[PDB]
Amino acid sequence: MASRILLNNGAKMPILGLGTWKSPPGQVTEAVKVAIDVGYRHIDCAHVYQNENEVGVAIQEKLREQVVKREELFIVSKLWCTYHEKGLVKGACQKTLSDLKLDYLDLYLIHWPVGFKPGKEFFPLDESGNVVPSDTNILDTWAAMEELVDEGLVKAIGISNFNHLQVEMILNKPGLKYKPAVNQIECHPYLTQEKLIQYCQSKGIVVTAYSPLGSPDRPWAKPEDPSLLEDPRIKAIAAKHNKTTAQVLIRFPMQRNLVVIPKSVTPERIAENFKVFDFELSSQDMTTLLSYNRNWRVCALLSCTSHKDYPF
Ligand SMILES: NC(=O)c1ccc[n+]([C@@H]2O[C@H](COP(=O)([O-])OP(=O)(O)OC[C@H]3O[C@@H](n4cnc5c(N)ncnc54)[C@H](OP(=O)(O)O)[C@@H]3O)[C@@H](O)[C@H]2O)c1
Ligand SMILES: O=C(O)COc1cc(F)ccc1C(=S)NCc1ccc(Br)cc1F
Repeated sequence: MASRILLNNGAKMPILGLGTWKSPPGQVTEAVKVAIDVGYRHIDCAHVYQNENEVGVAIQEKLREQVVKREELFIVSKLWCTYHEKGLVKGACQKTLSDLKLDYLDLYLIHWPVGFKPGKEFFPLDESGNVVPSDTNILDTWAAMEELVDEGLVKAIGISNFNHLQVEMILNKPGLKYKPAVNQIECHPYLTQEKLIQYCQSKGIVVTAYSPLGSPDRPWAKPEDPSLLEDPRIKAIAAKHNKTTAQVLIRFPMQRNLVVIPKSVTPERIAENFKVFDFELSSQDMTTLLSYNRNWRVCALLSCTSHKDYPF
């Protein structure tokens, strides 16, 4: 299949991108250079990942080398929770643009549907360990996102980790100017997301699947947790197709009309992970992978669960 999906802003988005959460700053410049050299045209970034400067060094060097043109890249970043205030959104976006060495983003996402108290700390806590909210709601934050489109800073805006009702809230916003182009959510065989995906796709919102390999490097991993990459049932599908388990896990969301953003800093795996456009999972394979759903989430956070807009 086709390498790009059409968004509701009229632009095309590469269905495979490189994730950068947890990519060490001393390794991510080379990772992104290698990715672009082996064909990646989409990089998923975020201010909270603390490595955008180093991602940007790689992007800028590949543009300077003329390995790629800017118009051929699709660079995504995300507005962190401590910048859900009207007066802070532009500067947050501009800091990300500065760090990435860009004059526009292809897509800018509200990272989570929760706002936190502004300040230096990414997770401001009260003395009992609860996150300190902002009173700013998702609709006012969305209006601020829309302004970025109208100022030329970003080509598309979207959302991430929004539940059904939250997506609906944006779609139903009085005076809505731009619909979200994308909802980026966790999705893999243990968290298949059929309901939310159906909803978003029915509204013309493209879904991006994060943690498609189950995030084995997530900092809170525990022994006992399920492991996609080690699941013998998934290994068996991979062996049948003469592919790796990771390759199956990447191809799976692609065949659901999703965008997918596996992370690696390992050159061989970066290349591996891109070699997914030359085989097809059967419908039976797809349904079998869907059957592994256990509603198991990589990405949840106890400190934020009492926020009014916590999504899960
Ligand atoms: N919007 C959000 O809230 C949100 C949340 C989570 C993630 N994301 C985005 O989604 C991206 C992907 O999710 P993720 O980083 O959580 O995890 P992931 O992509 O599911 O898994 C990354 C892990 O898998 C390993 N790996 C990669 N390719 C492999 C292969 N071929 N064989 C074996 N192991 C392989 C990586 O190791 P090495 O790097 O050592 O090779 C790393 O430990 C993130 O980096 C971020 O860009 C967004
Ligand atoms: O968030 C990412 O992209 C990847 O994850 C992270 C990446 C970072 F650089 C720092 C924290 C996170 C955490 S802890 N994320 C989970 C999380 C954050 C906020 C809220 Br509301 C709920 C929640 F579940």
